[PDB]
Amino acid sequence: ITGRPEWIWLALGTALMGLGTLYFLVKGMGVSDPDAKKFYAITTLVPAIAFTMYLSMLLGYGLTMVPFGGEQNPIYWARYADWLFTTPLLLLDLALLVDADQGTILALVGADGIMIGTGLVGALTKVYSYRFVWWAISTAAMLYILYVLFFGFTSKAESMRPEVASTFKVLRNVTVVLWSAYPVVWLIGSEGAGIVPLNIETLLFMVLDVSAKVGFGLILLRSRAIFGEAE
Amino acid sequence: ITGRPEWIWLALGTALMGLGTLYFLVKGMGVSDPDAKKFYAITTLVPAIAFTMYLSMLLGYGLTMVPFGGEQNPIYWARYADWLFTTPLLLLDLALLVDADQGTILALVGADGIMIGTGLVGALTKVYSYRFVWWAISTAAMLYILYVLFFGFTSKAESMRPEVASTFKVLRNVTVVLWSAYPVVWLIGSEGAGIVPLNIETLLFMVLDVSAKVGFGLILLRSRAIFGEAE
Amino acid sequence: ITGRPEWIWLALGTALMGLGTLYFLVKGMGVSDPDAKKFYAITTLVPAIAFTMYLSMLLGYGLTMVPFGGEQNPIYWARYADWLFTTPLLLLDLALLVDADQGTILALVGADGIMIGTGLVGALTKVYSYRFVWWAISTAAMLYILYVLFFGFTSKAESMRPEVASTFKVLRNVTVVLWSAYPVVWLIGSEGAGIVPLNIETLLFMVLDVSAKVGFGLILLRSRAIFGEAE
Ligand SMILES: CC(C)CCC[C@@H](C)CCC[C@@H](C)CCC[C@@H](C)CCOC[C@@H](CO)OCC[C@H](C)CCC[C@H](C)CCC[C@H](C)CCCC(C)C
Ligand SMILES: CC(C)CCC[C@@H](C)CCC[C@@H](C)CCC[C@@H](C)CCOC[C@@H](CO)OCC[C@H](C)CCC[C@H](C)CCC[C@H](C)CCCC(C)C
Ligand SMILES: CC(C)CCC[C@@H](C)CCC[C@@H](C)CCC[C@@H](C)CCOC[C@@H](CO)OCC[C@H](C)CCC[C@H](C)CCC[C@H](C)CCCC(C)C
Ligand SMILES: *C/C=C(C)/C=C/C=C(C)/C=C/C1=C(C)CCCC1(C)C
Ligand SMILES: *C/C=C(C)/C=C/C=C(C)/C=C/C1=C(C)CCCC1(C)C
Ligand SMILES: *C/C=C(C)/C=C/C=C(C)/C=C/C1=C(C)CCCC1(C)C
Ligand SMILES: CCCCCCCCCCCCCCC
Ligand SMILES: CCCCCCCCCCCCCCC
Ligand SMILES: CCCCCCCCCCCCCCC
Ligand SMILES: CCCCCCCCCCCCCCC
Ligand SMILES: CCCCCCCCCCCCCCC
Ligand SMILES: CCCCCCCCCCCCCCC
Ligand SMILES: CCCCCCCCCCCCCC
Ligand SMILES: CCCCCCCCCCCCCC
Ligand SMILES: CCCCCCCCCCCCC
Ligand SMILES: CCCCCCCCCCCCC
Ligand SMILES: CCCCCCCCCCCCC
Ligand SMILES: CCCCCCCCCCC
Ligand SMILES: CCCCCCCCCCC
Ligand SMILES: CCCCCCCCCCC
Ligand SMILES: CCCCCCCCCC
Ligand SMILES: CCCCCCCCCC
Ligand SMILES: CCCCCCCCCC
Ligand SMILES: CCCCCCCCC
Ligand SMILES: CCCCCCCCC
Ligand SMILES: CCCCCCCCC
Ligand SMILES: CCCCCCCC
Ligand SMILES: CCCCCCCC
Ligand SMILES: CCCCCCCC
Ligand SMILES: CCCCCCCC
Ligand SMILES: CCCCCCCC
Ligand SMILES: CCCCCCCC
Ligand SMILES: CCCCCCCC
Repeated sequence: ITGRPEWIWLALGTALMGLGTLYFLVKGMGVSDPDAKKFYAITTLVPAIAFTMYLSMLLGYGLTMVPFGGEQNPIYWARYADWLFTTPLLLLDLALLVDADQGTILALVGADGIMIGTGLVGALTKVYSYRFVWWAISTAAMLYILYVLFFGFTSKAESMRPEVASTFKVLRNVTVVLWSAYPVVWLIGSEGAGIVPLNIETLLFMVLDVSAKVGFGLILLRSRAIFGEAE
Repeated sequence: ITGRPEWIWLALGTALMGLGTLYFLVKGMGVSDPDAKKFYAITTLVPAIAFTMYLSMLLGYGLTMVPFGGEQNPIYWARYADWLFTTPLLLLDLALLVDADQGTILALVGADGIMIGTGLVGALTKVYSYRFVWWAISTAAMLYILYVLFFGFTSKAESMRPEVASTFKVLRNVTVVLWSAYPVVWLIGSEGAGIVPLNIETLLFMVLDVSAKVGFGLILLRSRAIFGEAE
Repeated sequence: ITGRPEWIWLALGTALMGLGTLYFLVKGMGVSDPDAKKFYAITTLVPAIAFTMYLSMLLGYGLTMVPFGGEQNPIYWARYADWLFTTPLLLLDLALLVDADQGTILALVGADGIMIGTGLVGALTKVYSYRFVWWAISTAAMLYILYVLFFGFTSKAESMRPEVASTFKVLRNVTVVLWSAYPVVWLIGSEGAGIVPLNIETLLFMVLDVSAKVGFGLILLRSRAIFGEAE
């Protein structure tokens, strides 16, 4: 484990995702509202999945070597197995908050799968220049997601209860800022141009992951928007 | 790229799926009917997924070598990753058109997963004679799907609006004819008996894919069956 | 095939899953109740999936070698591909029986995915002591599932029709007893401590699989709880 300088950030990430999972699990014990139960189930699964994948990276299972640039490059593939399941769950939290229609939910989840799937292909591609073709396709899929979150959901939240509109607006802004950083870290990190070393890259993804999952969840599950209007 | 004679058909397929995706995306911009939005989302995702997998084959990522018959045989595995997601989406288009019940939808999607999954196992199997055992199981799963589309959905469409009944009947006939060709191309192509060479096999799958996805989508999204009855 | 002593139990399992699939398929022909169709579709898919994965193990495709303990250990990875899809389908049978809320269904299916996913990682892990870390995480996920089936569903079934309450109680008890045996067989078998040899381990999993899928299905599909109350 300790033979890799980035191990400290993988261990911290593992701990923070595990602690986040347990807090949400305990906090959700005393909840019977069927609407609130939906948000607790979605939001608790997110850091639980991330916990297992951070642990796999810490123990060395989620790491492979990819030859490109005449070098064997360490690629943590477990990140994409994490994101494949956690990013659509996070979008479902937002879509259920605004009572989005089914067709829009399917478009979001499908574009998200394309985003993560093409990012994985780009991470494992051995022809250096082709890695950035996949990065560009994946980034186009992300821009579609961000467009929908702004010019489809925002207008839908305003016609909703005030507390669900204000909570959505906050979580929307958090998501757009944090998610946009991921393609940048990829491009300048060891998967892309190799400007930033792997140990610093790992620290950046850990800060982003914890903020986008645990921080996101703390804002959502403390809001009254997750409960139905009741007397 | 150009070192493979089949590259021209992979490049054409990539272009036609990309163009198809963009047309459906633009055409769906001016749509607010929640029913129509469902069909546009399903139908636009189909060629978008196929685009990415054709590109992976063009660039050489979606290709592996499988030893059988005393030879290293080029097997494009990316086809099955495509079909795993696009064939159930196409069946969902048909099932939603006739307002199929949930139990029937689950049976269709499950049989479809078995069809594609066993076809993938057959494509990667190293014992030559066993490849055709998997082909037979996969073909049995397809025949179940075709039976349901005829002796379960057809009777349901007649009790529906006339425009949804006539549109379903057309898309049903297109699907049964085109899908039935796939097991035949597999059997006589490089995955099976090896009668037809890979470059011709690739041309045939490209014609079938574009027809079953883009051609299918053009018929559906030009129909009024996708809109609810409104004044 | 016959070069492996466990082949006899893989062949028996294949036959019993295939026969089970055909019986459920025939029995479900004469069913039009939309509620009953749901249970028949879920319950017939379970042994059909298991059939294909037992066949892959029989023919040698679903087997790999994992080095640990200074030895190349035969690991049947196809079991986890089976369980990944069949265990959530079995939980869906139970959840639909008691009309569970959506949030609870998602929590069950998500915990089940974590259970199977971490068990697969543990089966393929090359550092011997780490294999049991994954076993423990997977077992914690199972205990969560069992808790929900007892202290969330049981109370919900009592407020239901008497026949659905008594049928659920029976299937609940069958599930908790049979599922609990799996982590024990893993721990003492070739994936874990290696006390029980592989051929005996394979026999035990076959008895458990057939009972948990075909036996489970025979109890459910003979009950009147799967039909709506009708005159
Ligand atoms: C509606 C939305 C959900 C739609 C989703 C969008 C999606 C279509 C976007 C594209 C996804 C696609 C790129 C997934 C590729 C997975 C692949 C990286 C797995 C590893 O295989 C890659 C190479 C080794 O580098 O295999 C070496 C050769 C091996 C012999 C490969 C044989 C196994 C194949 C991988 C079998 C295909 C399985 C499916 C891809 C499983 C789904 C994985 C997940 C990442 C989507
Ligand atoms: C309700 C419906 C959706 C049900 C679906 C029906 C489905 C059950 C039908 C059978 C599907 C099954 C054959 C999928 C097999 C995937 C497999 C080809 C992936 C590549 O692995 C094959 C060998 C190399 O040749 O791995 C070499 C050895 C490696 C060490 C393998 C270890 C990884 C395992 C593959 C882990 C299992 C992952 C799941 C199979 C992922 C789903 C893939 C998709 C193709 C279903
Ligand atoms: C809501 C719920 C459904 C959530 C589900 C819970 C889930 C997150 C729990 C953890 C699942 C995770 C451990 C799955 C790992 C699959 C992995 C074993 C496949 C084989 O790859 C392992 C190594 C060889 O040993 O690959 C060698 C290196 C290769 C180069 C690997 C590159 C391919 C990657 C495997 C791509 C990721 C694909 C996804 C993991 C596909 C889903 C598989 C299924 C088992 C979940
Ligand atoms: C909890 C994890 C989250 C919210 C991860 C989000 C990840 C992304 C938005 C990743 C995007 C990428 C691109 C847009 C292209 C480059 C490759 C990716 C996958 C890093
Ligand atoms: C857009 C792609 C489509 C509609 C693909 C359809 C593919 C099939 C219907 C494939 C069927 C197969 C068999 C029936 C057995 C032989 C292997 C397959 C997977 C080619
Ligand atoms: C039809 C198959 C069924 C119902 C299989 C159930 C399997 C389990 C409940 C497996 C549980 C495991 C653990 C709890 C940890 C050890 C590894 C597993 C996956 C065997
Ligand atoms: C979206 C965030 C990207 C900003 C990356 C900042 C990295 C600064 C760290 C110093 C770079 C290390 C280079 C010298 C080793
Ligand atoms: C009462 C609110 C705080 C509860 C404690 C939460 C502990 C989980 C770890 C959170 C750290 C990361 C927060 C986002 C920066
Ligand atoms: C379902 C369509 C299958 C028909 C295949 C027709 C192939 C004819 C092309 C000529 C065969 C090439 C053999 C000589 C190289
Ligand atoms: C107005 C209808 C035609 C629009 C142009 C569609 C261009 C997408 C490519 C379609 C070619 C394949 C059609 C099926 C044979
Ligand atoms: C949950 C069931 C686990 C019980 C396992 C009993 C196995 C007894 C078979 C004899 C053990 C073989 C050891 C000598 C070869
Ligand atoms: C009339 C009920 C029996 C029908 C025959 C079922 C045959 C399928 C194989 C069942 C054997 C396994 C039963 C569970 C132990
Ligand atoms: C194995 C991959 C299957 C999933 C394909 C994605 C489409 C799923 C459609 C689900 C239809 C709704 C069923 C109720
Ligand atoms: C990782 C594979 C999980 C999918 C298994 C297929 C069954 C899914 C059941 C979904 C139940 C409906 C939830 C609302
Ligand atoms: C185009 C939709 C408007 C909202 C999206 C904001 C774009 C942020 C740019 C992200 C940069 C990634 C490289
Ligand atoms: C048996 C259901 C009737 C409709 C299915 C038509 C069968 C077409 C044969 C396809 C040939 C594939 C080898
Ligand atoms: C803790 C929830 C109560 C019901 C679960 C029964 C636990 C059975 C123990 C299984 C042993 C697996 C190692
Ligand atoms: C080795 C660098 C080659 C540059 C390729 C950049 C491709 C980016 C595509 C974005 C449209
Ligand atoms: C090398 C050819 C061996 C023939 C096997 C055919 C199997 C087909 C099974 C269809 C029932
Ligand atoms: C080689 C045996 C090492 C023992 C590790 C046991 C780990 C079990 C963790 C359960 C909390
Ligand atoms: C609940 C605390 C979980 C912390 C265990 C993971 C941290 C790795 C320490 C080496
Ligand atoms: C929108 C046009 C997309 C065409 C790019 C793919 C074709 C491959 C050319 C080499
Ligand atoms: C319907 C009977 C299915 C039996 C075939 C599988 C058994 C393997 C025999 C070698
Ligand atoms: C993106 C930063 C999240 C901050 C988490 C703190 C929330 C406390 C209510
Ligand atoms: C299967 C052939 C499809 C033909 C596509 C043309 C549709 C234009 C309305
Ligand atoms: C767990 C044992 C199941 C027994 C199956 C027999 C059911 C006949 C109704
Ligand atoms: C009005 C809410 C502002 C939230 C933005 C937070 C950016 C990290
Ligand atoms: C909408 C604000 C985008 C912020 C992008 C930050 C990328 C590091
Ligand atoms: C009555 C519609 C006929 C459609 C069949 C088209 C076959 C390619
Ligand atoms: C229902 C007509 C089937 C046509 C099969 C064509 C196979 C090449
Ligand atoms: C295995 C075939 C079953 C025969 C019919 C059983 C009575 C519905
Ligand atoms: C009251 C029903 C008892 C069922 C338990 C069966 C254990 C195999
Ligand atoms: C609730 C009874 C548990 C039985 C466990 C059996 C494990 C072999």
